Amino acid sequence: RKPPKGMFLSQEDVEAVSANATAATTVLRQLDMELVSVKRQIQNIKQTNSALKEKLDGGIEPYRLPEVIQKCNARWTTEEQLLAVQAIRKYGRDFQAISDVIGNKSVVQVKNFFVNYRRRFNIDEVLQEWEAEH
Amino acid sequence: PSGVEGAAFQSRLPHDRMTSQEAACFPDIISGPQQTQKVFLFIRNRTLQLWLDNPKIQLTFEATLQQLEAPYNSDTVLVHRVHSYLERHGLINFGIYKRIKPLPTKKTGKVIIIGSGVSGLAAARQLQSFGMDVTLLEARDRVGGRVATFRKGNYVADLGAMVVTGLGGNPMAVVSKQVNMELAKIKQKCPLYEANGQAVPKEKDEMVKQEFNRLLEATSYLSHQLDFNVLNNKPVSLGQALEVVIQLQEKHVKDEQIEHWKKIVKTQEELKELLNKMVNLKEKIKELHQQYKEASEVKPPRDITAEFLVKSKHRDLTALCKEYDELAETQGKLEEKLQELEANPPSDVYLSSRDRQILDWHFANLEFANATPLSTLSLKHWDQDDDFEFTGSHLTVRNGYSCVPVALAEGLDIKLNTAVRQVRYTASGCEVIAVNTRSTSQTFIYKCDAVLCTLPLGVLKQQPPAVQFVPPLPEWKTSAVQRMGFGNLNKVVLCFDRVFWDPSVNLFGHVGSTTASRGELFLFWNLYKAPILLALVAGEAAGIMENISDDVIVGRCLAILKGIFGSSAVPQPKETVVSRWRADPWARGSYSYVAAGSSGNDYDLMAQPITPGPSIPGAPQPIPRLFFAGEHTIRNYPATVHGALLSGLREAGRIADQFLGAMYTL
Ligand SMILES: Cc1cc2nc3c(=O)[nH]c(=O)nc-3n(C[C@H](O)[C@H](O)[C@H](O)COP(=O)(O)OP(=O)(O)OC[C@H]3O[C@@H](n4cnc5c(N)ncnc54)[C@H](O)[C@@H]3O)c2cc1C
Repeated sequence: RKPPKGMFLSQEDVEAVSANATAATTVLRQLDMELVSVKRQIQNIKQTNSALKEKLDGGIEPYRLPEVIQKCNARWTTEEQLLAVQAIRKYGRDFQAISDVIGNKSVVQVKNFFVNYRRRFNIDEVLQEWEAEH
Repeated sequence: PSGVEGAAFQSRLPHDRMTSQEAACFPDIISGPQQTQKVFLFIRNRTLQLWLDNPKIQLTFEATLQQLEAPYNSDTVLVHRVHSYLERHGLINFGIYKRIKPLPTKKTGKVIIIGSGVSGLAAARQLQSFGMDVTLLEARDRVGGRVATFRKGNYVADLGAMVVTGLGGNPMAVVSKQVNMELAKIKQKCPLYEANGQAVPKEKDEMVKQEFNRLLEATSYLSHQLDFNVLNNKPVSLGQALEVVIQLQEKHVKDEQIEHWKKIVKTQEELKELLNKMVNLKEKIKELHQQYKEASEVKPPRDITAEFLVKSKHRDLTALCKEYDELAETQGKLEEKLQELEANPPSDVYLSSRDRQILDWHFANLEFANATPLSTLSLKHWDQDDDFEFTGSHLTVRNGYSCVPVALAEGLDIKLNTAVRQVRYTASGCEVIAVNTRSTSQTFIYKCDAVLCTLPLGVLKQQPPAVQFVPPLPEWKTSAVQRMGFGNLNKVVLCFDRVFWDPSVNLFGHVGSTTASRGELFLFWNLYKAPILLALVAGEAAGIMENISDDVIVGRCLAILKGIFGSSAVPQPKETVVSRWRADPWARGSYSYVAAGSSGNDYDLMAQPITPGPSIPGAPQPIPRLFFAGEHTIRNYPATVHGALLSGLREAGRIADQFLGAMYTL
């Protein structure tokens, strides 16, 4: 059935350690070298990643923008309509990005915007200019 | 075990089933109906019980039939056959018992027994008990052979057999009641003392110990489950199979270290790609913040495109600051998952060089027990006799084992100082040519109907031979002599003026420096009333220590004992003795073992008696003339006294069946 618990002895392994006089000392020396190879290969990436860690020093704190905390409004000020069109030009269909730009429009209000104004700002035409810019 | 069934067990017989031997003598019964068999079995068991409950007096057929009840005592030929069978084969009325009916006036048949070892002496007493002319020839000046006992003053120390290996089923239990035997038990606890002379800590002991026993089980797994029993056309030894198992453990230790570090790197290399991604996002962020700064430097009022640019770049920046925050999330998980892996390293080593020496002691003990280097023991068969092992604590003979063979020798014609030089056996009879050990020219001739050869296997092995067989022993017998192992182990007796060891401790070990010298003085017994420390030499060491003077050897014993007990707690020894069993010519070693390429089946060959060719050609098949007993002939109890004793009983029964006939068959 099975060997003592913690003792390992595969059929395959026995054959491999008995196949000659020093198949014993061969296979165990391969592993002594296999280990030292992986051991230094560790300290290489340990050193490598130690540098890339220091290049991220400071984090991104000097590059972080404070909080814009405004309430999603109903009306489309002509300002807001124009911000929209240009956003559509740059972002295409990323309604979330477009919502974020305009600042006070829920993501549906943005989708809702597409359909009704589509005629008047040729939104079709605008996204043909997108995709062509990719 | 309770009742009649306890006597069956105590006689090494299954209470509820008829044996192969019993079927041979009682085929009518065993071929017959189930009822009759239970009758038989009970009669047998009861008759045994009776003998056992009082083994200091002959049990007669009358005495037996007397105590039997109905329905069992109805059939008296059945009860007579049973009592006769038992009596014959030494299951009852063996050893030293008081005869009711003094010996038959005259004798039938003449048998020469070579050697007064416990085998010989046991056989002799049985054959004389069966009215035959029995004469034993011993080369030594003393009986017992490999049951030696050193005596001087009040000091008494066995140089040969010492231990009764449990009384449960042991026929020496019966002899121990027939002779006064101061049988002291053995508390098994044995503390080990490394070369420095300081006990291995309890914790350590148990790892190595348990690992040892785990390694043995491992070899059995190799043998039976993986069928690893041949290698390069040579049979595998236990020694080899341990190295293989050990190497495979050392290999596995490394295999795991490899995959643990190989896991670290795969994580480390995920982190490398994450740090790169993060350094390049910090770059785009830095540049993109500058742009949004520049876009807000444009003071209003501004048209809607330059308003859009600020909003655009503001969105685009918080978008990239989302990512980088979600990558510093990921970074923190992988960074601790490394302190995880680098805190749980698998075992540094399989066994350290310190532990490996202690394990070597546990192997030397095994080499002591089997009386041979582990490289010689058969892997498949070394432990074959493990099932027939007796129950109960092991014991010593405190008054000296030689008390037993001496006791057996009483009332026997024994020719001491008589070295058998040649055994001739022919259709018509045997002549045995011996000499006097002292003046070797003075010759003796002995005519007899049959020879019983208890010559030790080491002697049977000698080349050129110490004894000549005429005609030569057949190919099949001489091969089995090559094949089987004869081992060796020596004892050193140290007699002191006072006890300087822990006297609640029977035995304690010493751990050697090397593998090479693991058996050298590796163990000491305090088992005696007096102040005597007995010191053991086993394994490969035993054979080499025979070429070293007693003084030197005593040197190394004291040296060790100083280490353990203090450099001025150990006096000089008053009296010292050193065995050399392999050198001793009437032994040529200690006792048998199952050598690689032998099996149990060779022990049965050793027992098989020899039948000579016919005198006149085309005349009928002769009788068997030359018989064999001894420790090396009993498959299930080799290398013991009880084994020898039992072999003796066996051959006596066989010889008697031959030359006195067997009235008990029907
Ligand atoms: C060191 C040691 C410790 C042991 N410890 C134990 C133990 O603890 N427990 C246990 O149960 N068993 C033990 N044994 C085993 C036991 O001692 C033997 O197995 C047993 O006594 C053998 O009896 P035997 O008759 O087969 O051979 P032996 O006892 O050797 O008897 C054979 C006789 O033949 C004689 N002989 C040899 N050559 C010639 C010749 N050419 N002519 C005439 N005679 C000859 C010998 O001198 C000897 O008396 C031990 C053996 C040894 C060596």
